[PDB]
This record gives sequence, structure tokens and C-alpha cells, in this order.
Amino acid sequence: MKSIQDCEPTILEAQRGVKNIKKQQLTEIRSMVNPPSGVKIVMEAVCAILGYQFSNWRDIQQFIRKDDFIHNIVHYDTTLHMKPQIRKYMEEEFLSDPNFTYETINRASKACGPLYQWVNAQINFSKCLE
Amino acid sequence: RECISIHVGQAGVQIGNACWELYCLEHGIQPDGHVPRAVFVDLEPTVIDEVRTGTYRQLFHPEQLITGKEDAANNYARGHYTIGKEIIDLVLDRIRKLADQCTGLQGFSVFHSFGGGTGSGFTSLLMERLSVDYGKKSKLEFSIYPAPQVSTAVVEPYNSILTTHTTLEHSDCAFMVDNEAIYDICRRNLDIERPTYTNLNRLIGQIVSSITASLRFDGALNVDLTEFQTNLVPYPRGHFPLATYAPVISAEKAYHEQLSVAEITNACFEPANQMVKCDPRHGKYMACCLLYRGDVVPKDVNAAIATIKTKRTIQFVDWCPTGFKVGINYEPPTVVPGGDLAKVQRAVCMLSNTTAIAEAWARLDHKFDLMYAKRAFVHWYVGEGMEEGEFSEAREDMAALEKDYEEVGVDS
Amino acid sequence: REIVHIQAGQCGNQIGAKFWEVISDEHGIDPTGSYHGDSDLQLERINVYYNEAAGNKYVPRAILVDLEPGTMDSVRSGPFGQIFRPDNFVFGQSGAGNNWAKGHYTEGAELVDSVLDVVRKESESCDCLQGFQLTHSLGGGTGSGMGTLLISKIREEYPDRIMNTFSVVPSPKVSDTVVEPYNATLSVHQLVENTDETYCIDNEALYDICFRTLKLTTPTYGDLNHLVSATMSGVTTCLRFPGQLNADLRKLAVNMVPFPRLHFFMPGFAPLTSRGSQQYRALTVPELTQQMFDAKNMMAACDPRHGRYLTVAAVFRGRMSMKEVDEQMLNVQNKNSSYFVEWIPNNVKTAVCDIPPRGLKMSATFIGNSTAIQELFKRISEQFTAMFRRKAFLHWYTGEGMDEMEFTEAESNMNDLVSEYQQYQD
Repeated sequence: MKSIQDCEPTILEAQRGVKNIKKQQLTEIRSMVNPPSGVKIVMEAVCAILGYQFSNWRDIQQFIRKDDFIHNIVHYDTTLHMKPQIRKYMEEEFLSDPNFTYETINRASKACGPLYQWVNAQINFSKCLE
Repeated sequence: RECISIHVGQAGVQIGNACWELYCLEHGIQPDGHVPRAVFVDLEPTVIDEVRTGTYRQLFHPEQLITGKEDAANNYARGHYTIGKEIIDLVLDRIRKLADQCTGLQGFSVFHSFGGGTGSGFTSLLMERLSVDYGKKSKLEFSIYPAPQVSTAVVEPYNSILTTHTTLEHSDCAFMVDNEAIYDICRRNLDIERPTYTNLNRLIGQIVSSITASLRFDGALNVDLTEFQTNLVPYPRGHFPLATYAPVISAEKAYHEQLSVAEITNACFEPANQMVKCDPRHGKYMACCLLYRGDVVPKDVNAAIATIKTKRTIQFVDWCPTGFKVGINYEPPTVVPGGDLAKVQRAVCMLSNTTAIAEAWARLDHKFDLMYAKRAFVHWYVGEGMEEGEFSEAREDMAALEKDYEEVGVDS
Repeated sequence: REIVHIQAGQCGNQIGAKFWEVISDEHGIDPTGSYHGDSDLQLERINVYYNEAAGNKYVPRAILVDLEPGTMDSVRSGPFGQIFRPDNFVFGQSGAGNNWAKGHYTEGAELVDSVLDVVRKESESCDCLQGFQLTHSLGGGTGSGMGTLLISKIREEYPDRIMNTFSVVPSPKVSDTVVEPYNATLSVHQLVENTDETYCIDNEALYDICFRTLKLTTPTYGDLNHLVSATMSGVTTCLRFPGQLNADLRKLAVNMVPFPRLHFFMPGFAPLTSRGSQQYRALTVPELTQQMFDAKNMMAACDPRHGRYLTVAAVFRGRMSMKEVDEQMLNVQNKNSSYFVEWIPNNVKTAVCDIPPRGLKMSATFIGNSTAIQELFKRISEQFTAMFRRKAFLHWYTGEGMDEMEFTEAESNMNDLVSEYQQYQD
């Protein structure tokens, strides 16, 4: 057969994950001086996924404010799963917290959930050779 | 016995500032003797700053004018969480040096405003922190609540739908004025065309002296702060009077013979002389407190009320058959020079709990909808550690207080 | 709570020079820096705008930025020139070499530091920082290139305050400058990401108002400049006097923007009387609105009238019956109910400070946030695309080490923003 199997329809799911997002949701987010903690943990999760070194809110504003924030997202690898250790890191760090919890975030702003869904995909595909 | 007072917000301090004057005139305090017994809280200096300077420098011990110095927001969130958080403590401390400066008070007259800098959000966290530290006491807030048209901001609607849930569950009985509805009164019944935020404040400073102040002068058939919480509520929910005062007229519609007791009471039910655009015509009343003061003799009243009791435009609600109270005090209202009411001899503050305020709740719930319906102005709040929750749940909540204030009508 | 100027560029210096002419005079301050006013109230808030120096001379906190240096020998030549404290002036020697790229890599890219330096040394000499006003033009050298760089450093060191930008947009039919669309378009992309409150003023709309609304024969660049400063004292400074209802800088902003694409405003001042011709005794408040909402008392390109306003903010300032204001505003929201946006539910944000501007007896700045501002960026974007289309000047740019691709970028980007403003033309 022509399948990869291991996480297979996760990578057709992860594909919805990139096609969801809308720029205006980012533009408001990047303006947010101090959004709730529910935003904050999600953004630490994106920063790890893109593999910036770990952060905290002050630093995160300075980072996210960049021109290429949205661009890097739109330029990214949906097919990345090539040996990040960001999987075992992100799991020790976040997939063990039930406040990293889809819903809380899912209401959080407009479409913050789709971003959580995107991260979740980048983790749940990263289960790729499990 | 006597009773601390907290004004929070641009507004609330102004309200104080008039109102606290009248008091002091009232007992014959100079601008110095004993020392006022209340506090002014705000996140943006300039208002309080006048107060530190304009006559009445003295007459507060300067501990109690706490002023922030950072922003004022103008948007709840920030004022509740984020900025305001810093100040809380420091305020909370004064009233706890101030509680224990005195024995057996009954509650906190808050005056806080439903638009203004601080002071939906902030108040939100204040009445809440009092409610846990002083779970028992009485919490009367006179809040100022935004007109059906004459709004002056583009987030009046956001602030006020956020506030309800904080005041619903935590303030005992919340009085409402509105700026717009006050305007008529100044124009027609008083006859000025300059009604500044400064004139109306001189007014509310009169309706308040008649609840409390005056009761403390002890007269003939006295009413008291617990009493309310029995007589005006009638269920659990924090229920909301509307206030009305009676003989408002100016110093040369004065001469038109006495204001009879009989008249002034009749003049309250008139839906062009209340204070909150609402009009009681199809409201059912449910509870009144008529507090009279000055030469009003029990009998007079107890006749004039009978007439009303039969006027039949005006409906009491079925499942109560009674419903009155009477305050008679002595002390004939006192008249602030830089104000505009006549030397009356007696006036009558009926406040009362009506299903009419179904009205007022509507408009704002409506306004709000439009804006939320796009999402519109959200980002100033989201970004302050306040949530998408708070929007949805403070509407859905307040709708479901609004069916109660209708249902408790009419169904017997 | 106190706040900090930045005057980049030619205009950006020039306007400055009047603004501190104004502001000073609203607090009884000499040219020297010593106070001689009347009423304590004047002197109560100097801090917002000053620093107290030893002796008693309050020197204005500005920064005076320019990539050439006769500019500065004019600003200090002025009549209210002593004031600044010399250490502030950061010139360069290049010339406003009138290429955005040269002012944003290259010659300005060098100078930056000798400015940030003065900003931190200024920033930390005051208590509570509020924001920076950055004044400048999308015209000269230093303005669109170099100043649009400048903010990108500020908004990363001080990433929470507000940032007012007063930009003197490239006035369509009264231009100089054959490169305009290059010099504008590159900066507008950069403004729309990073400043939170931006005000477009345009020289010919500005003109207009001076020969017909004023009836002045000869409108000097100087006069015009003078008129601009009244809108800027009028926004801010005013709330740093007492009030009635008092909005403010955070607030003003925080009442406008219905989503977050910065949104650019349009100032309008309000008791303009043409000299001898208007000593018809007639000041109230119905005129002040009468004037203000009139499509020829906008300081900025288009006529409101082809679109909506989204928010409006009228900051009045003298004695008044606070009712008659609150009313007036209402009527206005009903007579022209047609175009005011039917899904925001009230628009005006009234504020009312409380002292007059000097001679007058009440004034009142308008800050309109209209969708009519589609009609400026189309205009600009047009001239660009058309002339970009044949690469047609491109080299005084390419050669400073920037690609073509930026020229694409910026256009696309910036053009898309116009799209947004039209969505709410609905």
C-alpha cells in the first residue's frame, strides 16, 4: 500500500489546521498587551513549536510583534515531524497539564481554538513513529 | 449608628463632592470640627486633585483620598484585573482602619458609576472584596446608569453588561439614576437650561440626605436600613428601586400656596417626575417607602396615601395587597446656597421597587447586542486578562434576571 | 503620567517649533523657560511636558531629529528656541537625502542610536511615561524612511505605551517631489503595524481651510503649521487640565478602534473666525458643532460624506452646560443618521476639559475616524502602482540595499488595508 500509517489521517487533519487561520485574528492577538493566561500558555506552545527557545509574556510580546510572525506561520512546514525533541519537551511541559485544555482556550478569543488545534496537530502528528 | 461611604470613579467623586458638602452644611459643620467619615477612590488623579485643593482642603484627614496614578482605563477589564489590582490593597486597608474607628455601623453607601474611568470593573472587585470581609453588612450602592440615548461613550454598553453580575450578587440593594432622565426635571421643574454634571450632582445629594442623614435626626416614625431589605425586596434578588424626590420646584414657583402633603405624594407617581427613563405606567409597583420630612403629620399622610391607594391608573401588584411605609422625620430639608431649590417645608422620597425597570434593562441589553454581534470593540478587554466568558456570561446572565423582574409581575 | 515628543524630519521639525510655541503659552512660560503665569492651575501639570530644571526653568522634553543640520540651526534660531536643552538635538550631516531607503538603512540607520540614547535618558527621567508623540511627514528624507524606522525601535523597547503619530500625508494635488509614492507607500506599511494612533493631515486640505474658512490671503507654510498645532494641544494637553467628564489619551484611543488596524483619524478644530469678518457675537455650542462636522473643516483629504464615520470624539473645552453639549451631539447623530454606521450604536465620545485656549472662549477638537480614508490610500496607491509599473525610478532605492520586493510587499499589504476600511463602508 501507499500509506505511511503512523499518524496518517492526522496529517490530513493537521492539513485543516493550517487552512483555518485568518490574519486579522493574529493582528488583534499581537496587539494584546496582556491577554489572559489561557492565551499565554498557548503562545508559549507556538513558540516552542516553531522552536524559539522558551519564553514568558514580556519576551513573547517582543517576539510576536515582528513582521514575520504571521509570515512564518504561513511559510511553515506542515510536513515537519523530522526529529524535533520538542515533542518530548512539549509533552513533559504541556500535554501533562489539563489547563492546556482545548475548551478554555477554545472559547478564549475568536479562533484561538483553531490555533490550539494547529498546536495540538503539531503534537499529535509528532506521535509519528510511535 | 453612622456609616462609611465609598465613592469610586470620576463620577463618583464628583457626586461625593457635592453631596459631602451638603452634609456638612446640614449639621452645621464649618469647613472643620469632626472629620468625614468616608473615602474616595480612583485611578487617575485629576478629579481627586481638585478636592485636595478646593475649599475643603481641611476637612478630610488626608489618608482617605486614595488616588492611583497610573491610567484610568476606560474600559472595565483593565480596571478590574490589570491596573486596579495594584490599588485594591491600599484602599482596603483604610476602611479597616476606618471600620474600627467606630461601633455598629450598618453599611456602605457606595457611589459608583456605570460608565466612568474606574468604575465598573474596579467596583466589581471592590464590592466583591467587601462582601467576603464583611459578609454581614448592608451595601447600598447608588449607581448611575447610562441613558437610553444620551450615552457619551462607545463602551457604555460593554461596561454595564459586565457590571450586573458583579452587582447582582453582592450588593444589597442598588439604586439607579440616569443622567438623561434627570434632565427633564431641571428644565421643566426648576427652570434652568444649564444643567451641568455639577447640577445633577446637587440633586442626588439631596435624595441621599433623605435616606440616611435625616433618619439620624429622629422624628416621629422612623425607618431604617435593615427595614428595606425586608420591605423592598421581596424575594432574594438584589432588587432595585428607582428613586424619586418630590417637591423640586424653584424659588419662584414657590409661591403658589403650600405644597400639601396630599400633593407631593401625588406628584411622585407622575411618570414625568421620576428618575430613570422608564415611566411606571405599565409597571406594577411592588413596594414603596415614602419618607417625608418636615411638618408632615401622620394623619395627612395617612389619607393622602389612601387616595393613591385608589387611583387605579397606578397599579399595585396582586400578590401583595399592602404596601407602604412611611417615614416621618423632622428636619425640614436644608438648602445648599449654590443650588436651586426653594426653602421648601417638606419633601418626600418615595423609592420603590417596580417591574417597570424591565425597561432600562432592555435598552442596554439591546445596545450591547449590536456591538457584540460583530465582536467590535473587544480587543481592549480581551487583552487585559478578562475573557470571552465574561462577555457571553454576563449577557446570558442578565437576560435571566430580566425574566424574573417580569415574571414576578402579574402571576399570582 | 507624563509624555515625550519626537520630532523627526523637516516638517517634523517645523511643526514642532510652533507646537512648543503654543503649549508654552498655555502655561505662561517665557522663551527662557521660567514661568510667569497667573493661575496656579497652569503650572500644575507641567510635568506632562516638561522637566523641571534647577533654578527654575522647565525645559521641554523633546528630541529633535534630522539627517542634515541647518534645520537645527533654524530651530534654535527661532523665537522660542532657547528652550530645548542642547543636549537633545541629534543632527546628522547627510542631508534629507530624499530617498526612503537611504533613511532607513544607510544614513539614518546609523544615526538611530544617537537618538535612542536620548530617549532612554529621557524616558527614565520621568516618573510615569505615558507615550510618545512622533511628529513628522511622510514628505522629506528623514520623515517616512527614518522616522518609520525609529518607531520600530521604540515599540520594542517600550512595548506598551501609546504612540501618537502626526503624519503630514502626501497631499495629492499639491505635491512636490517626484518620488512621493515611493516615499509614502513604504512607510504606511510600517505605520499600520505599530503605532496606535495616527493622524493624517494634508497640506491642501489644510490650505483650503486657510483661505476660505479663514480668509487669509497668503498662507505661509508657517501659518498652516500653526493651525496644526492647535489640534495637537487640543487633544492631549487639554485633559492635563481638570475637567467635567474627562476622557484622555488612553481613552480616546480606547474608544475608537473597532478592530485593531490602527486607524487613522482626521482632526478638525473649531472656532475659526476670519479676522475682521467675524465679530458677529455668537458663540455657543450649536455653532461649534455646526462648524466641526462640516466637510470643509476637516484637516484631511476627503470629505466625510462618501462614507461613514465609525467613531467620533469631540473634546470640548471651556465653560458649558454639559447638557447642551450632550444633546447637540445627539441631534447630529440623528440628522445625518444616514451615514453614521448603524451597527455601532452611539458614536460620539464626548469629553470636556475645562480651560479655554487663551484668547478664545471655547474650542473643540474633533477626531473623526471615517471610512472616507479609503479615499486617500487609493489615490496614493494609484500613483505608485502606475509609476512602479515601469520600474520607473527605482534605482535611487535599489542601490541602497533594498530589494524590489519590498515595493511589491508594501503595496499589497497597504492596499489590503484599504479593503478593510471599505468593509465598514457598509
